[PDB]
Amino acid sequence: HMEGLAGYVYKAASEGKVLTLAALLLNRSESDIRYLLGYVSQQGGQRSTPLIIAARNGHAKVVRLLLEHYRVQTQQTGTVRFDGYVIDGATALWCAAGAGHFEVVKLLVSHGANVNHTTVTNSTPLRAACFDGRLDIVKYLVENNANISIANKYDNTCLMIAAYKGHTDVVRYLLEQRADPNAKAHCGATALHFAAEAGHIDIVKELIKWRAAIVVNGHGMTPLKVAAESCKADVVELLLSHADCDRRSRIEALELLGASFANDRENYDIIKTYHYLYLAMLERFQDGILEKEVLPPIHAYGNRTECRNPQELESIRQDRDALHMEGLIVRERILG
Ligand SMILES: CC(C)(C)N1C(=O)c2ccc(C(=O)O)cc2C1=O
Repeated sequence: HMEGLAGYVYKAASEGKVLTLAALLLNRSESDIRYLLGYVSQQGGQRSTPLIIAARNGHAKVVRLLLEHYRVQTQQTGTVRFDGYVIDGATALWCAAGAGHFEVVKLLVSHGANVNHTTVTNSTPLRAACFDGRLDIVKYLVENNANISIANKYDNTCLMIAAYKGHTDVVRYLLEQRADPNAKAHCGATALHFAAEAGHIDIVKELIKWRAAIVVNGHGMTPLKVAAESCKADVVELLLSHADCDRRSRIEALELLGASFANDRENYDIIKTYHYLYLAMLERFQDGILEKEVLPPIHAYGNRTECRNPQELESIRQDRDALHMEGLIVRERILG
């Protein structure tokens, strides 16, 4: 019964106990040793191999011994648990990149591991490191020909996932490494959209610095409207100090931004509501004008109607409750 004996090998590899592992695979023939080291074991909800689990747990010593003396392939595929989620198609490399085991990653590429291996979802180990934000790994993977153009199943680039996760220092690195800033996911989204909605004011600036294009995401919105809808005012001012539409895109962002100050405790502030929405109306009433196409009074948000004139809006810096309903009403004109 060699079944459970390969488990003791799996435990010792995961446990990092190199001597316990070293001693298990000694007076064993090559028939045996190849089986025990390539055995796929189920740890509750995790199927891996002694190499994979040891690299997944940052056990450098154990990862060294398997590659040098015992010459175990790095092609080996497994399914590991991370973040609570389950990933399939992971090499010992990929687990080590996502976990941020710097020395272990170097160990595997040093001993010939595919740096552009694709998980089932087509996530390069480089993508993993760009989620975790280990610049050391990212600089190292790129320096070993890991291709930054490889994207996940949904055309989500390492640049995007980084601009999402706030990893400013790596977004600068990928851009310096000539990562295409105008990538588009199936969502029709760009690294800008991800950063705009997320409020990563620094990353937005870098994308700006790298002549990133203003795309309207595949489902209706520019990164200006996305940041306004996500109520990230910092990003909206920075983005508005560049181009847009004449007054359409610009008054939309302001109206929308003030309107998002009516929804959820993201900064649920009506003082910043009146501020941005009154600004927006001013930019409409200069000469003559930018007409307001106001939706009909409906049973839901009270039978109110959007303010058309600045005079109608000037009458509500007081009366808090009416301002709240205005946010809902306008958010319905610009979105629906
Ligand atoms: C969704 C994508 C594909 C970007 N993806 C990983 O491949 C991945 C690997 C490791 C972690 C972690 O946080 O440890 C998170 C992710 C993660 O979001």
